[PDB]
Amino acid sequence: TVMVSSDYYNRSTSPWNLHRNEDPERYPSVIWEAKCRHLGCINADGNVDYHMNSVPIQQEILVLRREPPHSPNSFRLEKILVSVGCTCVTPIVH
Amino acid sequence: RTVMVNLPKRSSDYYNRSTSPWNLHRNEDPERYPSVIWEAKCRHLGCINADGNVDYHMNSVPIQQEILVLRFRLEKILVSVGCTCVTPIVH
Ligand SMILES: c1ccc(CNc2cncc(-c3ccc4[nH]nc(NCCN5CCOCC5)c4c3)c2)cc1
Ligand SMILES: c1ccc(CNc2cncc(-c3ccc4[nH]nc(NCCN5CCOCC5)c4c3)c2)cc1
Repeated sequence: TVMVSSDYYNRSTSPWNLHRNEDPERYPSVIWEAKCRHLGCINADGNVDYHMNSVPIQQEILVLRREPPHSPNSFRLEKILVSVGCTCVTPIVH
Repeated sequence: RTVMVNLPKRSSDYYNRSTSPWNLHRNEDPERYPSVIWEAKCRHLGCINADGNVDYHMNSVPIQQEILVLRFRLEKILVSVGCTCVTPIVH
C-alpha cells in the first residue's frame, strides 16, 4: 500500500497488426497490442516463406486496475502480458 | 491527482533463434517496481540469412514498449523488448 509513430510493424519480415485494448478501470486505459500478420515470414520477393515462423514477442507490464471497481482514487497493481511485436524465427525443427 | 495503490523473457527462446537475434541485460533495482527489467539489445545490425550469415542489407531493429514504473512517483520508461528484421526505408 503506497500513495502515488514507429514504422516497423509494416516493414518487418514478420509484419504485425495493431489492436486497441480498452478497460476504463485501468491506467493506462488503452494499450496497443500487436498481432502477427502472417504465419510465415516475408522473403526477398515479398511472398510468405512458410519455412519460417512469425512469432509474437511479449513484455510484462504493470497496470493499475481500480479497486473497488470504478474508483478514481484506489487501484490495484497488476501485471499483464502484452504482445509488442513479432520477430521471425527458425522453427525448432527447421 | 494523487492516488492510492495496493501491492516471458526468462523462458522464451525467440531471442537466440530469430533472424534478428538479441541480447538481454538485467536491471535490478530495489527502489523500483518492477524491481527487475530485462532490456533487449540487438545482436547484429543486419539480419541472418538462410546460411546463418549476416545480411547487412536488412536491419535488426529493437522494438520498444512504454511501461509503467514506480519509484512514490509513477514514471514511464521505454524498454527494448526484442528485435525484428526490417527492410531499410530504401531497399
Ligand atoms: C536476411 C533476412 C531476410 C532475408 C529474406 N527476407 C527479405 C529480404 N529482402 C527483403 C524482404 C522484404 C521484406 C518486407 C517486404 N515487404 N514488401 C516487400 N516487397 C514488395 C512485395 N510486394 C508484394 C505485392 O506486390 C508489390 C510488391 C518486402 C520484401 C525480405 C534475407 C536475409
Ligand atoms: C523469410 C525470412 C528469412 C529468410 C532467411 N533467413 C533465414 C532463413 N532460414 C533460416 C535462418 C537461420 C536463422 C538462424 C540461424 N542460425 N544458424 C543458422 N544456420 C546455420 C547454417 N549452418 C552453418 C554451418 O554450415 C552448415 C549450415 C540459421 C539460419 C535464416 C527467408 C525467408
